[PDB]
Amino acid sequence: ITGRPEWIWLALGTALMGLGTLYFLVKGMGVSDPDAKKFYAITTLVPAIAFTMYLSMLLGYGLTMVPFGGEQNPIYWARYADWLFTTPLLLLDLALLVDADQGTILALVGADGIMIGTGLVGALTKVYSYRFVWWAISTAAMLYILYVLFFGFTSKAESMRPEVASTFKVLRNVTVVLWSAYPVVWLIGSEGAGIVPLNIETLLFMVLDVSAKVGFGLILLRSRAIFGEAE
Amino acid sequence: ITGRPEWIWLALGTALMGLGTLYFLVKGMGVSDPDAKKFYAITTLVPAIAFTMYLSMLLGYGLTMVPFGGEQNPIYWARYADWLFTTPLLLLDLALLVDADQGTILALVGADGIMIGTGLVGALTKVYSYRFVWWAISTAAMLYILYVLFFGFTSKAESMRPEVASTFKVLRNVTVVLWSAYPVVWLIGSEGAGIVPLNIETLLFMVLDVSAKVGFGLILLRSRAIFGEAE
Amino acid sequence: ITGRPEWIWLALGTALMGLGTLYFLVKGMGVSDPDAKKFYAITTLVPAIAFTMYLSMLLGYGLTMVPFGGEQNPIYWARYADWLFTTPLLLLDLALLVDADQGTILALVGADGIMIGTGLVGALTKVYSYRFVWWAISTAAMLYILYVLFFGFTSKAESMRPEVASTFKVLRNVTVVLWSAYPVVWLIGSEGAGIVPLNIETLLFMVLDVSAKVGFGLILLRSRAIFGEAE
Ligand SMILES: CC(C)CCC[C@@H](C)CCC[C@@H](C)CCC[C@@H](C)CCOC[C@@H](CO)OCC[C@H](C)CCC[C@H](C)CCC[C@H](C)CCCC(C)C
Ligand SMILES: CC(C)CCC[C@@H](C)CCC[C@@H](C)CCC[C@@H](C)CCOC[C@@H](CO)OCC[C@H](C)CCC[C@H](C)CCC[C@H](C)CCCC(C)C
Ligand SMILES: CC(C)CCC[C@@H](C)CCC[C@@H](C)CCC[C@@H](C)CCOC[C@@H](CO)OCC[C@H](C)CCC[C@H](C)CCC[C@H](C)CCCC(C)C
Ligand SMILES: *C/C=C(C)/C=C/C=C(C)/C=C/C1=C(C)CCCC1(C)C
Ligand SMILES: *C/C=C(C)/C=C/C=C(C)/C=C/C1=C(C)CCCC1(C)C
Ligand SMILES: *C/C=C(C)/C=C/C=C(C)/C=C/C1=C(C)CCCC1(C)C
Ligand SMILES: CCCCCCCCCCCCCCC
Ligand SMILES: CCCCCCCCCCCCCCC
Ligand SMILES: CCCCCCCCCCCCCCC
Ligand SMILES: CCCCCCCCCCCCCCC
Ligand SMILES: CCCCCCCCCCCCCCC
Ligand SMILES: CCCCCCCCCCCCCCC
Ligand SMILES: CCCCCCCCCCCCCC
Ligand SMILES: CCCCCCCCCCCCCC
Ligand SMILES: CCCCCCCCCCCCC
Ligand SMILES: CCCCCCCCCCCCC
Ligand SMILES: CCCCCCCCCCCCC
Ligand SMILES: CCCCCCCCCCC
Ligand SMILES: CCCCCCCCCCC
Ligand SMILES: CCCCCCCCCCC
Ligand SMILES: CCCCCCCCCC
Ligand SMILES: CCCCCCCCCC
Ligand SMILES: CCCCCCCCCC
Ligand SMILES: CCCCCCCCC
Ligand SMILES: CCCCCCCCC
Ligand SMILES: CCCCCCCCC
Ligand SMILES: CCCCCCCC
Ligand SMILES: CCCCCCCC
Ligand SMILES: CCCCCCCC
Ligand SMILES: CCCCCCCC
Ligand SMILES: CCCCCCCC
Ligand SMILES: CCCCCCCC
Ligand SMILES: CCCCCCCC
Repeated sequence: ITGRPEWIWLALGTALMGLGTLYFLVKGMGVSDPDAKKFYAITTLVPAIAFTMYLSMLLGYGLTMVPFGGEQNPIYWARYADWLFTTPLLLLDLALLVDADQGTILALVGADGIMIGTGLVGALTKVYSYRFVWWAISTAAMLYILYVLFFGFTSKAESMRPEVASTFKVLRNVTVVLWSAYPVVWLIGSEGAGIVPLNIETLLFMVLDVSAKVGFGLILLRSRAIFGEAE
Repeated sequence: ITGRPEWIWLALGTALMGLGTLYFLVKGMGVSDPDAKKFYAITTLVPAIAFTMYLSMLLGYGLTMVPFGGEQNPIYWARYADWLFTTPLLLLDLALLVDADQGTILALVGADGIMIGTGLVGALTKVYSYRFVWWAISTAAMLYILYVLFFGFTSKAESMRPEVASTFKVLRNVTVVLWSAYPVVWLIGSEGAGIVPLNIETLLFMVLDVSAKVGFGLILLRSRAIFGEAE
Repeated sequence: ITGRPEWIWLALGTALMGLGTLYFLVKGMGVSDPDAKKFYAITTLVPAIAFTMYLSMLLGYGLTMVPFGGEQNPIYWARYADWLFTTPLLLLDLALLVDADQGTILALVGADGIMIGTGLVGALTKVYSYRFVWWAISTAAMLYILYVLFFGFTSKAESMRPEVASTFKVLRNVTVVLWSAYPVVWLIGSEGAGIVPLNIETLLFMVLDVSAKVGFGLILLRSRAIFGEAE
């Protein structure tokens, strides 16, 4: 484990995702509202999945070597197995908050799968220049997601209860800022141009992951928007 | 790229799926009917997924070598990753058109997963004679799907609006004819008996894919069956 | 095939899953109740999936070698591909029986995915002591599932029709007893401590699989709880 300088950030990430999972699990014990139960189930699964994948990276299972640039490059593939399941769950939290229609939910989840799937292909591609073709396709899929979150959901939240509109607006802004950083870290990190070393890259993804999952969840599950209007 | 004679058909397929995706995306911009939005989302995702997998084959990522018959045989595995997601989406288009019940939808999607999954196992199997055992199981799963589309959905469409009944009947006939060709191309192509060479096999799958996805989508999204009855 | 002593139990399992699939398929022909169709579709898919994965193990495709303990250990990875899809389908049978809320269904299916996913990682892990870390995480996920089936569903079934309450109680008890045996067989078998040899381990999993899928299905599909109350 300790033979890799980035191990400290993988261990911290593992701990923070595990602690986040347990807090949400305990906090959700005393909840019977069927609407609130939906948000607790979605939001608790997110850091639980991330916990297992951070642990796999810490123990060395989620790491492979990819030859490109005449070098064997360490690629943590477990990140994409994490994101494949956690990013659509996070979008479902937002879509259920605004009572989005089914067709829009399917478009979001499908574009998200394309985003993560093409990012994985780009991470494992051995022809250096082709890695950035996949990065560009994946980034186009992300821009579609961000467009929908702004010019489809925002207008839908305003016609909703005030507390669900204000909570959505906050979580929307958090998501757009944090998610946009991921393609940048990829491009300048060891998967892309190799400007930033792997140990610093790992620290950046850990800060982003914890903020986008645990921080996101703390804002959502403390809001009254997750409960139905009741007397 | 150009070192493979089949590259021209992979490049054409990539272009036609990309163009198809963009047309459906633009055409769906001016749509607010929640029913129509469902069909546009399903139908636009189909060629978008196929685009990415054709590109992976063009660039050489979606290709592996499988030893059988005393030879290293080029097997494009990316086809099955495509079909795993696009064939159930196409069946969902048909099932939603006739307002199929949930139990029937689950049976269709499950049989479809078995069809594609066993076809993938057959494509990667190293014992030559066993490849055709998997082909037979996969073909049995397809025949179940075709039976349901005829002796379960057809009777349901007649009790529906006339425009949804006539549109379903057309898309049903297109699907049964085109899908039935796939097991035949597999059997006589490089995955099976090896009668037809890979470059011709690739041309045939490209014609079938574009027809079953883009051609299918053009018929559906030009129909009024996708809109609810409104004044 | 016959070069492996466990082949006899893989062949028996294949036959019993295939026969089970055909019986459920025939029995479900004469069913039009939309509620009953749901249970028949879920319950017939379970042994059909298991059939294909037992066949892959029989023919040698679903087997790999994992080095640990200074030895190349035969690991049947196809079991986890089976369980990944069949265990959530079995939980869906139970959840639909008691009309569970959506949030609870998602929590069950998500915990089940974590259970199977971490068990697969543990089966393929090359550092011997780490294999049991994954076993423990997977077992914690199972205990969560069992808790929900007892202290969330049981109370919900009592407020239901008497026949659905008594049928659920029976299937609940069958599930908790049979599922609990799996982590024990893993721990003492070739994936874990290696006390029980592989051929005996394979026999035990076959008895458990057939009972948990075909036996489970025979109890459910003979009950009147799967039909709506009708005159
Ligand atoms: C509606 C939305 C959900 C739609 C989703 C969008 C999606 C279509 C976007 C594209 C996804 C696609 C790129 C997934 C590729 C997975 C692949 C990286 C797995 C590893 O295989 C890659 C190479 C080794 O580098 O295999 C070496 C050769 C091996 C012999 C490969 C044989 C196994 C194949 C991988 C079998 C295909 C399985 C499916 C891809 C499983 C789904 C994985 C997940 C990442 C989507
Ligand atoms: C309700 C419906 C959706 C049900 C679906 C029906 C489905 C059950 C039908 C059978 C599907 C099954 C054959 C999928 C097999 C995937 C497999 C080809 C992936 C590549 O692995 C094959 C060998 C190399 O040749 O791995 C070499 C050895 C490696 C060490 C393998 C270890 C990884 C395992 C593959 C882990 C299992 C992952 C799941 C199979 C992922 C789903 C893939 C998709 C193709 C279903
Ligand atoms: C809501 C719920 C459904 C959530 C589900 C819970 C889930 C997150 C729990 C953890 C699942 C995770 C451990 C799955 C790992 C699959 C992995 C074993 C496949 C084989 O790859 C392992 C190594 C060889 O040993 O690959 C060698 C290196 C290769 C180069 C690997 C590159 C391919 C990657 C495997 C791509 C990721 C694909 C996804 C993991 C596909 C889903 C598989 C299924 C088992 C979940
Ligand atoms: C909890 C994890 C989250 C919210 C991860 C989000 C990840 C992304 C938005 C990743 C995007 C990428 C691109 C847009 C292209 C480059 C490759 C990716 C996958 C890093
Ligand atoms: C857009 C792609 C489509 C509609 C693909 C359809 C593919 C099939 C219907 C494939 C069927 C197969 C068999 C029936 C057995 C032989 C292997 C397959 C997977 C080619
Ligand atoms: C039809 C198959 C069924 C119902 C299989 C159930 C399997 C389990 C409940 C497996 C549980 C495991 C653990 C709890 C940890 C050890 C590894 C597993 C996956 C065997
Ligand atoms: C979206 C965030 C990207 C900003 C990356 C900042 C990295 C600064 C760290 C110093 C770079 C290390 C280079 C010298 C080793
Ligand atoms: C009462 C609110 C705080 C509860 C404690 C939460 C502990 C989980 C770890 C959170 C750290 C990361 C927060 C986002 C920066
Ligand atoms: C379902 C369509 C299958 C028909 C295949 C027709 C192939 C004819 C092309 C000529 C065969 C090439 C053999 C000589 C190289
Ligand atoms: C107005 C209808 C035609 C629009 C142009 C569609 C261009 C997408 C490519 C379609 C070619 C394949 C059609 C099926 C044979
Ligand atoms: C949950 C069931 C686990 C019980 C396992 C009993 C196995 C007894 C078979 C004899 C053990 C073989 C050891 C000598 C070869
Ligand atoms: C009339 C009920 C029996 C029908 C025959 C079922 C045959 C399928 C194989 C069942 C054997 C396994 C039963 C569970 C132990
Ligand atoms: C194995 C991959 C299957 C999933 C394909 C994605 C489409 C799923 C459609 C689900 C239809 C709704 C069923 C109720
Ligand atoms: C990782 C594979 C999980 C999918 C298994 C297929 C069954 C899914 C059941 C979904 C139940 C409906 C939830 C609302
Ligand atoms: C185009 C939709 C408007 C909202 C999206 C904001 C774009 C942020 C740019 C992200 C940069 C990634 C490289
Ligand atoms: C048996 C259901 C009737 C409709 C299915 C038509 C069968 C077409 C044969 C396809 C040939 C594939 C080898
Ligand atoms: C803790 C929830 C109560 C019901 C679960 C029964 C636990 C059975 C123990 C299984 C042993 C697996 C190692
Ligand atoms: C080795 C660098 C080659 C540059 C390729 C950049 C491709 C980016 C595509 C974005 C449209
Ligand atoms: C090398 C050819 C061996 C023939 C096997 C055919 C199997 C087909 C099974 C269809 C029932
Ligand atoms: C080689 C045996 C090492 C023992 C590790 C046991 C780990 C079990 C963790 C359960 C909390
Ligand atoms: C609940 C605390 C979980 C912390 C265990 C993971 C941290 C790795 C320490 C080496
Ligand atoms: C929108 C046009 C997309 C065409 C790019 C793919 C074709 C491959 C050319 C080499
Ligand atoms: C319907 C009977 C299915 C039996 C075939 C599988 C058994 C393997 C025999 C070698
Ligand atoms: C993106 C930063 C999240 C901050 C988490 C703190 C929330 C406390 C209510
Ligand atoms: C299967 C052939 C499809 C033909 C596509 C043309 C549709 C234009 C309305
Ligand atoms: C767990 C044992 C199941 C027994 C199956 C027999 C059911 C006949 C109704
Ligand atoms: C009005 C809410 C502002 C939230 C933005 C937070 C950016 C990290
Ligand atoms: C909408 C604000 C985008 C912020 C992008 C930050 C990328 C590091
Ligand atoms: C009555 C519609 C006929 C459609 C069949 C088209 C076959 C390619
Ligand atoms: C229902 C007509 C089937 C046509 C099969 C064509 C196979 C090449
Ligand atoms: C295995 C075939 C079953 C025969 C019919 C059983 C009575 C519905
Ligand atoms: C009251 C029903 C008892 C069922 C338990 C069966 C254990 C195999
Ligand atoms: C609730 C009874 C548990 C039985 C466990 C059996 C494990 C072999």
